[PDB]
Amino acid sequence: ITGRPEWIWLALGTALMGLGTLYFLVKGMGVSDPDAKKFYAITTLVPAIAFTMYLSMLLGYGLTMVPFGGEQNPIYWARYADWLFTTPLLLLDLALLVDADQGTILALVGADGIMIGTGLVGALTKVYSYRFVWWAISTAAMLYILYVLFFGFTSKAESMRPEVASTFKVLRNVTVVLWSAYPVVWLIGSEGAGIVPLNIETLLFMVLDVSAKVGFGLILLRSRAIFGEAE
Amino acid sequence: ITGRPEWIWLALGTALMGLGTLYFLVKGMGVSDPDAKKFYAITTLVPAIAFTMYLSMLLGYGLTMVPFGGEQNPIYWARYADWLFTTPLLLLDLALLVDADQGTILALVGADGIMIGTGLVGALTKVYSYRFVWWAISTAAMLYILYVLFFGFTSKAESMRPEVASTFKVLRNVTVVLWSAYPVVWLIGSEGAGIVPLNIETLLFMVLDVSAKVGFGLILLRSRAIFGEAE
Amino acid sequence: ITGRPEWIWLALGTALMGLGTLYFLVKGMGVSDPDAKKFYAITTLVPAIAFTMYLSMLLGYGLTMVPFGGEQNPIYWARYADWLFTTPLLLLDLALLVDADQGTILALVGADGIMIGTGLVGALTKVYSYRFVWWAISTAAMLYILYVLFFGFTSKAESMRPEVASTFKVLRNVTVVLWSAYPVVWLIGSEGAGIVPLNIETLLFMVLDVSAKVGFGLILLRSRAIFGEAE
Ligand SMILES: CC(C)CCC[C@@H](C)CCC[C@@H](C)CCC[C@@H](C)CCOC[C@@H](CO)OCC[C@H](C)CCC[C@H](C)CCC[C@H](C)CCCC(C)C
Ligand SMILES: CC(C)CCC[C@@H](C)CCC[C@@H](C)CCC[C@@H](C)CCOC[C@@H](CO)OCC[C@H](C)CCC[C@H](C)CCC[C@H](C)CCCC(C)C
Ligand SMILES: CC(C)CCC[C@@H](C)CCC[C@@H](C)CCC[C@@H](C)CCOC[C@@H](CO)OCC[C@H](C)CCC[C@H](C)CCC[C@H](C)CCCC(C)C
Ligand SMILES: *C/C=C(C)/C=C/C=C(C)/C=C/C1=C(C)CCCC1(C)C
Ligand SMILES: *C/C=C(C)/C=C/C=C(C)/C=C/C1=C(C)CCCC1(C)C
Ligand SMILES: *C/C=C(C)/C=C/C=C(C)/C=C/C1=C(C)CCCC1(C)C
Ligand SMILES: CCCCCCCCCCCCCCC
Ligand SMILES: CCCCCCCCCCCCCCC
Ligand SMILES: CCCCCCCCCCCCCCC
Ligand SMILES: CCCCCCCCCCCCCCC
Ligand SMILES: CCCCCCCCCCCCCCC
Ligand SMILES: CCCCCCCCCCCCCCC
Ligand SMILES: CCCCCCCCCCCCCC
Ligand SMILES: CCCCCCCCCCCCCC
Ligand SMILES: CCCCCCCCCCCCC
Ligand SMILES: CCCCCCCCCCCCC
Ligand SMILES: CCCCCCCCCCCCC
Ligand SMILES: CCCCCCCCCCC
Ligand SMILES: CCCCCCCCCCC
Ligand SMILES: CCCCCCCCCCC
Ligand SMILES: CCCCCCCCCC
Ligand SMILES: CCCCCCCCCC
Ligand SMILES: CCCCCCCCCC
Ligand SMILES: CCCCCCCCC
Ligand SMILES: CCCCCCCCC
Ligand SMILES: CCCCCCCCC
Ligand SMILES: CCCCCCCC
Ligand SMILES: CCCCCCCC
Ligand SMILES: CCCCCCCC
Ligand SMILES: CCCCCCCC
Ligand SMILES: CCCCCCCC
Ligand SMILES: CCCCCCCC
Ligand SMILES: CCCCCCCC
Repeated sequence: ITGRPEWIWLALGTALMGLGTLYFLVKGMGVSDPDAKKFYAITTLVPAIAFTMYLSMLLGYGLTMVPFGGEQNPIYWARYADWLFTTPLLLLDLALLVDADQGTILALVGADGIMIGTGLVGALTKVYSYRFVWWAISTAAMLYILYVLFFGFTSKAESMRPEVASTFKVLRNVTVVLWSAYPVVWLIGSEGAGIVPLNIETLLFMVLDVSAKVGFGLILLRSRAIFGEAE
Repeated sequence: ITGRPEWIWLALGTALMGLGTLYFLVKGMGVSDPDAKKFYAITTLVPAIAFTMYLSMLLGYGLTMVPFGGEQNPIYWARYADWLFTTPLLLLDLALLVDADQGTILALVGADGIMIGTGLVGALTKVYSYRFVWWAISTAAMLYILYVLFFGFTSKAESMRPEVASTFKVLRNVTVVLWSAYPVVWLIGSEGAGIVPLNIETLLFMVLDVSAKVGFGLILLRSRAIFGEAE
Repeated sequence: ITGRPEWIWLALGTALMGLGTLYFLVKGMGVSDPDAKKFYAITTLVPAIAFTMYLSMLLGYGLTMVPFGGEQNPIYWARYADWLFTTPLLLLDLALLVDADQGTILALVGADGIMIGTGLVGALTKVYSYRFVWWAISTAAMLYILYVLFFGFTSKAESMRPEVASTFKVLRNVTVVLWSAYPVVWLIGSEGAGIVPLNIETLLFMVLDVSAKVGFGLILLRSRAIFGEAE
């Protein structure tokens, strides 16, 4: 484990995702509202999945070597197995908050799968220049997601209860800022141009992951928007 | 790229799926009917997924070598990753058109997963004679799907609006004819008996894919069956 | 095939899953109740999936070698591909029986995915002591599932029709007893401590699989709880 300088950030990430999972699990014990139960189930699964994948990276299972640039490059593939399941769950939290229609939910989840799937292909591609073709396709899929979150959901939240509109607006802004950083870290990190070393890259993804999952969840599950209007 | 004679058909397929995706995306911009939005989302995702997998084959990522018959045989595995997601989406288009019940939808999607999954196992199997055992199981799963589309959905469409009944009947006939060709191309192509060479096999799958996805989508999204009855 | 002593139990399992699939398929022909169709579709898919994965193990495709303990250990990875899809389908049978809320269904299916996913990682892990870390995480996920089936569903079934309450109680008890045996067989078998040899381990999993899928299905599909109350 300790033979890799980035191990400290993988261990911290593992701990923070595990602690986040347990807090949400305990906090959700005393909840019977069927609407609130939906948000607790979605939001608790997110850091639980991330916990297992951070642990796999810490123990060395989620790491492979990819030859490109005449070098064997360490690629943590477990990140994409994490994101494949956690990013659509996070979008479902937002879509259920605004009572989005089914067709829009399917478009979001499908574009998200394309985003993560093409990012994985780009991470494992051995022809250096082709890695950035996949990065560009994946980034186009992300821009579609961000467009929908702004010019489809925002207008839908305003016609909703005030507390669900204000909570959505906050979580929307958090998501757009944090998610946009991921393609940048990829491009300048060891998967892309190799400007930033792997140990610093790992620290950046850990800060982003914890903020986008645990921080996101703390804002959502403390809001009254997750409960139905009741007397 | 150009070192493979089949590259021209992979490049054409990539272009036609990309163009198809963009047309459906633009055409769906001016749509607010929640029913129509469902069909546009399903139908636009189909060629978008196929685009990415054709590109992976063009660039050489979606290709592996499988030893059988005393030879290293080029097997494009990316086809099955495509079909795993696009064939159930196409069946969902048909099932939603006739307002199929949930139990029937689950049976269709499950049989479809078995069809594609066993076809993938057959494509990667190293014992030559066993490849055709998997082909037979996969073909049995397809025949179940075709039976349901005829002796379960057809009777349901007649009790529906006339425009949804006539549109379903057309898309049903297109699907049964085109899908039935796939097991035949597999059997006589490089995955099976090896009668037809890979470059011709690739041309045939490209014609079938574009027809079953883009051609299918053009018929559906030009129909009024996708809109609810409104004044 | 016959070069492996466990082949006899893989062949028996294949036959019993295939026969089970055909019986459920025939029995479900004469069913039009939309509620009953749901249970028949879920319950017939379970042994059909298991059939294909037992066949892959029989023919040698679903087997790999994992080095640990200074030895190349035969690991049947196809079991986890089976369980990944069949265990959530079995939980869906139970959840639909008691009309569970959506949030609870998602929590069950998500915990089940974590259970199977971490068990697969543990089966393929090359550092011997780490294999049991994954076993423990997977077992914690199972205990969560069992808790929900007892202290969330049981109370919900009592407020239901008497026949659905008594049928659920029976299937609940069958599930908790049979599922609990799996982590024990893993721990003492070739994936874990290696006390029980592989051929005996394979026999035990076959008895458990057939009972948990075909036996489970025979109890459910003979009950009147799967039909709506009708005159
Ligand atoms: C509606 C939305 C959900 C739609 C989703 C969008 C999606 C279509 C976007 C594209 C996804 C696609 C790129 C997934 C590729 C997975 C692949 C990286 C797995 C590893 O295989 C890659 C190479 C080794 O580098 O295999 C070496 C050769 C091996 C012999 C490969 C044989 C196994 C194949 C991988 C079998 C295909 C399985 C499916 C891809 C499983 C789904 C994985 C997940 C990442 C989507
Ligand atoms: C309700 C419906 C959706 C049900 C679906 C029906 C489905 C059950 C039908 C059978 C599907 C099954 C054959 C999928 C097999 C995937 C497999 C080809 C992936 C590549 O692995 C094959 C060998 C190399 O040749 O791995 C070499 C050895 C490696 C060490 C393998 C270890 C990884 C395992 C593959 C882990 C299992 C992952 C799941 C199979 C992922 C789903 C893939 C998709 C193709 C279903
Ligand atoms: C809501 C719920 C459904 C959530 C589900 C819970 C889930 C997150 C729990 C953890 C699942 C995770 C451990 C799955 C790992 C699959 C992995 C074993 C496949 C084989 O790859 C392992 C190594 C060889 O040993 O690959 C060698 C290196 C290769 C180069 C690997 C590159 C391919 C990657 C495997 C791509 C990721 C694909 C996804 C993991 C596909 C889903 C598989 C299924 C088992 C979940
Ligand atoms: C909890 C994890 C989250 C919210 C991860 C989000 C990840 C992304 C938005 C990743 C995007 C990428 C691109 C847009 C292209 C480059 C490759 C990716 C996958 C890093
Ligand atoms: C857009 C792609 C489509 C509609 C693909 C359809 C593919 C099939 C219907 C494939 C069927 C197969 C068999 C029936 C057995 C032989 C292997 C397959 C997977 C080619
Ligand atoms: C039809 C198959 C069924 C119902 C299989 C159930 C399997 C389990 C409940 C497996 C549980 C495991 C653990 C709890 C940890 C050890 C590894 C597993 C996956 C065997
Ligand atoms: C979206 C965030 C990207 C900003 C990356 C900042 C990295 C600064 C760290 C110093 C770079 C290390 C280079 C010298 C080793
Ligand atoms: C009462 C609110 C705080 C509860 C404690 C939460 C502990 C989980 C770890 C959170 C750290 C990361 C927060 C986002 C920066
Ligand atoms: C379902 C369509 C299958 C028909 C295949 C027709 C192939 C004819 C092309 C000529 C065969 C090439 C053999 C000589 C190289
Ligand atoms: C107005 C209808 C035609 C629009 C142009 C569609 C261009 C997408 C490519 C379609 C070619 C394949 C059609 C099926 C044979
Ligand atoms: C949950 C069931 C686990 C019980 C396992 C009993 C196995 C007894 C078979 C004899 C053990 C073989 C050891 C000598 C070869
Ligand atoms: C009339 C009920 C029996 C029908 C025959 C079922 C045959 C399928 C194989 C069942 C054997 C396994 C039963 C569970 C132990
Ligand atoms: C194995 C991959 C299957 C999933 C394909 C994605 C489409 C799923 C459609 C689900 C239809 C709704 C069923 C109720
Ligand atoms: C990782 C594979 C999980 C999918 C298994 C297929 C069954 C899914 C059941 C979904 C139940 C409906 C939830 C609302
Ligand atoms: C185009 C939709 C408007 C909202 C999206 C904001 C774009 C942020 C740019 C992200 C940069 C990634 C490289
Ligand atoms: C048996 C259901 C009737 C409709 C299915 C038509 C069968 C077409 C044969 C396809 C040939 C594939 C080898
Ligand atoms: C803790 C929830 C109560 C019901 C679960 C029964 C636990 C059975 C123990 C299984 C042993 C697996 C190692
Ligand atoms: C080795 C660098 C080659 C540059 C390729 C950049 C491709 C980016 C595509 C974005 C449209
Ligand atoms: C090398 C050819 C061996 C023939 C096997 C055919 C199997 C087909 C099974 C269809 C029932
Ligand atoms: C080689 C045996 C090492 C023992 C590790 C046991 C780990 C079990 C963790 C359960 C909390
Ligand atoms: C609940 C605390 C979980 C912390 C265990 C993971 C941290 C790795 C320490 C080496
Ligand atoms: C929108 C046009 C997309 C065409 C790019 C793919 C074709 C491959 C050319 C080499
Ligand atoms: C319907 C009977 C299915 C039996 C075939 C599988 C058994 C393997 C025999 C070698
Ligand atoms: C993106 C930063 C999240 C901050 C988490 C703190 C929330 C406390 C209510
Ligand atoms: C299967 C052939 C499809 C033909 C596509 C043309 C549709 C234009 C309305
Ligand atoms: C767990 C044992 C199941 C027994 C199956 C027999 C059911 C006949 C109704
Ligand atoms: C009005 C809410 C502002 C939230 C933005 C937070 C950016 C990290
Ligand atoms: C909408 C604000 C985008 C912020 C992008 C930050 C990328 C590091
Ligand atoms: C009555 C519609 C006929 C459609 C069949 C088209 C076959 C390619
Ligand atoms: C229902 C007509 C089937 C046509 C099969 C064509 C196979 C090449
Ligand atoms: C295995 C075939 C079953 C025969 C019919 C059983 C009575 C519905
Ligand atoms: C009251 C029903 C008892 C069922 C338990 C069966 C254990 C195999
Ligand atoms: C609730 C009874 C548990 C039985 C466990 C059996 C494990 C072999």
